[PDB]
Amino acid sequence: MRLERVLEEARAKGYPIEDNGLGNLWVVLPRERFKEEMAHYKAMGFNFLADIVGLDYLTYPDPRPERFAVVYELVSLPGWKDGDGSRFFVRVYVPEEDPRLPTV
Amino acid sequence: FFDDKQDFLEETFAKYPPEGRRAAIMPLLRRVQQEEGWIRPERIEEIARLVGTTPTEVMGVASFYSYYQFVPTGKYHLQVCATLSCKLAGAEELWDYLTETLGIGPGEVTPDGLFSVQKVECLGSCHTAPVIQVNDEPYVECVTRARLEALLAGLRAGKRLEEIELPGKCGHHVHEVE
Amino acid sequence: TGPILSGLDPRFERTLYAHVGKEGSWTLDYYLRHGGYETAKRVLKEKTPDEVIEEVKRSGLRGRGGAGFPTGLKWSFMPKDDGKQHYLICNADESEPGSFKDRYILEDVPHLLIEGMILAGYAIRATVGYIYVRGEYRRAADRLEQAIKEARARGYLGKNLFGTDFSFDLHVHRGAGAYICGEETALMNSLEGLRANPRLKPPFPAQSGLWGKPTTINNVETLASVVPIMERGADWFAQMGTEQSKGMKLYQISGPVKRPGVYELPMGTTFRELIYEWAGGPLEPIQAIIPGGSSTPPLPFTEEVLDTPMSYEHLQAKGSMLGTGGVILIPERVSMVDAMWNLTRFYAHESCGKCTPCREGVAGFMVNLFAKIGTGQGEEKDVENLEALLPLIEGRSFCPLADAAVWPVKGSLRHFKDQYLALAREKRPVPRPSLWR
Amino acid sequence: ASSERELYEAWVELLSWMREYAQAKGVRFEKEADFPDFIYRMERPYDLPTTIMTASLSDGLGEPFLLADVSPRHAKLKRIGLRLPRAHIHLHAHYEPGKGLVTGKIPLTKERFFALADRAREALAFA
Amino acid sequence: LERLEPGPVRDPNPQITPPPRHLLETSMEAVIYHFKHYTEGFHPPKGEVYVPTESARG
Amino acid sequence: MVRVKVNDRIVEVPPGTSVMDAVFHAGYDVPLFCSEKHLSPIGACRMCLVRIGLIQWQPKLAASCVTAVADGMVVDTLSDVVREAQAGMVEFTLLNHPLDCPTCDKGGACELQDRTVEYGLYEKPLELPVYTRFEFTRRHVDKHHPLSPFVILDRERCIHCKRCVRYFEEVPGDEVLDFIERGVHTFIGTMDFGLPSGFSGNITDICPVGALLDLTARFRARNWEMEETPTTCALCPV
Ligand code: SF4
Ligand code: SF4
Ligand code: FES
Ligand code: FES
Repeated sequence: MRLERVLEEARAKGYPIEDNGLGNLWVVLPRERFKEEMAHYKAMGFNFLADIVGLDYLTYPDPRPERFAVVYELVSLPGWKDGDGSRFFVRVYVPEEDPRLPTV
Repeated sequence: FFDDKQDFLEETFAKYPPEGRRAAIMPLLRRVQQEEGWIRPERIEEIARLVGTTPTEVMGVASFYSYYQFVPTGKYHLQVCATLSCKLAGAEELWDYLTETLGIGPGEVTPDGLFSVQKVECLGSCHTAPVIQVNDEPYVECVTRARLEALLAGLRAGKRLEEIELPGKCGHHVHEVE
Repeated sequence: TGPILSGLDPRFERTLYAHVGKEGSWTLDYYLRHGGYETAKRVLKEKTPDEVIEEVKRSGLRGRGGAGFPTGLKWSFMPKDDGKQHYLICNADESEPGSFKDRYILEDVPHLLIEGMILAGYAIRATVGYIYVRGEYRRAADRLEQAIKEARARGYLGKNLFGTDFSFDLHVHRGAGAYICGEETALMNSLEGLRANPRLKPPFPAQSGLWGKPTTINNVETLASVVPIMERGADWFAQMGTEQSKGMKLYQISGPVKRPGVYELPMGTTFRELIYEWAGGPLEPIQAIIPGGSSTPPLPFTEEVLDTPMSYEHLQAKGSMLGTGGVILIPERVSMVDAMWNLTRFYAHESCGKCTPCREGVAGFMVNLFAKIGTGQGEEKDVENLEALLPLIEGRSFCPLADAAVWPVKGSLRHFKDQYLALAREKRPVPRPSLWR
Repeated sequence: ASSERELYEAWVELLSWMREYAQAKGVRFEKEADFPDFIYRMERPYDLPTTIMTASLSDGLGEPFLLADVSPRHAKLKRIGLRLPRAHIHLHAHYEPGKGLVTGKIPLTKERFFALADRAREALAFA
Repeated sequence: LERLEPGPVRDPNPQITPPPRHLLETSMEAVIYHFKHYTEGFHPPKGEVYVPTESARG
Repeated sequence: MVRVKVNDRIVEVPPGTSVMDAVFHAGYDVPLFCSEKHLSPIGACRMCLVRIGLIQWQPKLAASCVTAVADGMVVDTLSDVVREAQAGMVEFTLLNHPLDCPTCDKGGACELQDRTVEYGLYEKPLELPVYTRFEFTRRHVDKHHPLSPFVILDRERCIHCKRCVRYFEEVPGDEVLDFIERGVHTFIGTMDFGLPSGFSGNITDICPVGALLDLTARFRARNWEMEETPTTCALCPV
């Protein structure tokens, strides 16, 4: 729900929105715009950055935009005085050539 | 074998294209069938050689048909119609009776060796049921235990089928049962 | 009375029983003394093959041997003019209970057929014809062989036939039995010398047959019907039988009826008429009658059913189809089950196997179901099973026999189901009446 | 039901004969199969009087002229079958209570079986 | 303990579950699936998945 | 080229071609047993039966593989009815297929096996499984018959792979085998008794069951365990 004001935004910014029928969601971003976007989220009341899973798609039986892909899991702890349980992933495909990305 | 009766081949080969040869196999078999009452391996191999084909081929082909044979089969091959119409006409009971009469089971030949048995599929003589044929020599129509045994006893006495004749009668092309 | 009628007609006349059962009709000259050859002589000299096609094409002549594909159209699949001769193959094997119609024709009036086949031959531009007779009818093969020597003697065969360089020649070919030897592609193996395996069918024998050369195969009845056609005209043909099913047909009957056999009747006569009036009525309580062939759906003994015309197109309207005209009358003295049991014990023997689904499926499974049930070891479950097995077979086969083999049992489970459910659930052996008639 | 038992006992019997003939003529025997239900039996009750599901007599070429198979324990339609290669001869032994073991309906005896065998052996004589 | 009573202990879809071993004795299809399961092991479909849970350790 | 749509994807693929191949090009699939690479099909397996729209739907499921292609054609493969049927045919196939898996050395290469598990499964979410409707005793026939100094034959393996018999015709054009008895009584054999053809052994590979195996490595290893080392022959100048 905290999520939703992110979602309309994401849609507005045209970011592709992955969804598994298991109700897991990724948001496909470029590298550049990430940091700030993600800044805005914490501000928007995102409690808890749970994960960073680095992905190697060296060999995959389908095409992907990039070989290296990061994925953040952000969460809103509802058991905290703020939060809604709003948990979602952000995926960001990553050039192999530059293994860079601004921290969080 | 028919290297004495090659004429029969010439007769049959004329019926076929030069390369249409395999057809003849069927006549050759049936010829052997008549004369020896079944088919010894060597014959089939021989036919094979004649037609130049592989034995194996010919074997399968042979094995594709009720008619052909490969064992000592008693002299009067009683080919009992067992199918539906006839079954309804008590070919069932007939087949019971026969088998118990000779005693010997199916696939057996009487120790005398005058009687081979086989149930068989429709003889398309349903109207004149229950019918049996002894070899391919005309149909033994609407037999009853009497008609049957009269025939049997005649055969049993070393006669031929057109020497012992059946009590009762049957209709012609249209049959009548009573 | 009026035209395009069937039933009882003063103006109906048998022709294929006008001289069957009358002896010496294996004398060519006897045959001559009741027409023929004249009619060929004319035809060759009168009309093109195409034209006599058109004649039959108006006759509406349908297939036979359980077929009903208009033979006109069947010629429409022919090429004509391709530098390759063609072949006329007589499907002179039939074998299946209740089925036996062609038999006496072969036995008693060879020279007829041969004329029809000369006619037909010319029509499909085939200079040689094979008659493929089941090798179980011996008389017929004798009588035919004799006839071809006869015709050949008088120069009705050879390469000139009337000085006409239509060259026409025959051979007889004695079988070794099995239904499947009839199958149009299978036969081609059999004859060409190779065990049956039905071949590819988007190639039709029609468009390319035996060693590439396109053949036409016809049933004896069909072939015989050419002579009446050429003799007496298509209008005259249409004058007999229904619009739907034109001409007469060699209807047959079997089962407990006073006179069973072949009754050459116009087409559209009802069952009632045939069964009572002609065949001589029943003798015994009938459960059902299996109308035509035997592959046809059996339909219970019912008045409204009997009053249906025996035809291609109204048994159609009773959801069935017409077989070879080989009715079987089935008493309830025996159990219907036992009929279908026996039936599938026939089919299972005679499996092509090429229909794989039906090799393992029917000839392995289906049969065994019956056996278990009617010993009195059945359960409802099994029948349900059995029922459910059927569509899995039904659609699809490499020869349409399986699908035909379900149809009787299919029908019997549509109607008489109850009987099965009874005997099975109660683990009860089938009754056995003494079948000594 | 318990038909089963006498059948099994008969199956052994028949088998015994098959061996006897085998030794008698010196003709080749080979056991073909054993029960599935022996393999995958693994603590569940086994009590079959032999272990042998299928066995055959061969010409001496590894080609049988006679095959002989029993039905498995819980495999319905319990019968014993024979079949002669290249003969299309398929024999269905039933058991009939109050009689014994019957060939169609005719009781089997050893001699019957021998006769079948000799005609097989000698006729088909593939080697 | 209150909520405890008899029941099957795993999913009875034998496609996805290895079958009971008291049935190898019986059907071929069993045998096939059994064999297969313990050799190759199934193919789940393509996907990523995550479930959050509370362990003892967090 | 011919305009095909298999279900959700379209392909060009020139004419005279089999539906089947376009199916596999399209990334759609079917069980397959009779026809094979480098060999003229037959209809026999009947596994390639689909339904097709062109837009109606056939009343009888044609073996797609056998049929040619058509422009504007629709091919339906994800059909519920297909899947059911597949299972069906599978079951039918399995009816006499003798239980021998552990000692089956077709094994990992029992493609048949793999199709079974792929396409099979009873029609019923289940709360209780089914396995069969069959329960009668199986056929028992021929086994342990050495067919050759290199090749052991245990007959009841064969599914009526007609492949080898076919091979002999197609490939060498030298024949040595044949089906024997008819219907269910049938079975393939030789009457050469040891096949003097110079090409023979390929049939081992072709055998889509384990009927024809290399005796020399019978009971010596298991299919999966082997390292299958692609490499080059030199034993003939080919
Ligand atoms: S052929 Fe295949 S399914 Fe059969 S036992 Fe061998 S590996 Fe198993
Ligand atoms: S031995 Fe194998 S390849 Fe040959 S027909 Fe049988 S299953 Fe097919
Ligand atoms: S059912 Fe016996 S001759 Fe037809
Ligand atoms: S691949 Fe078998 S029917 Fe086509």
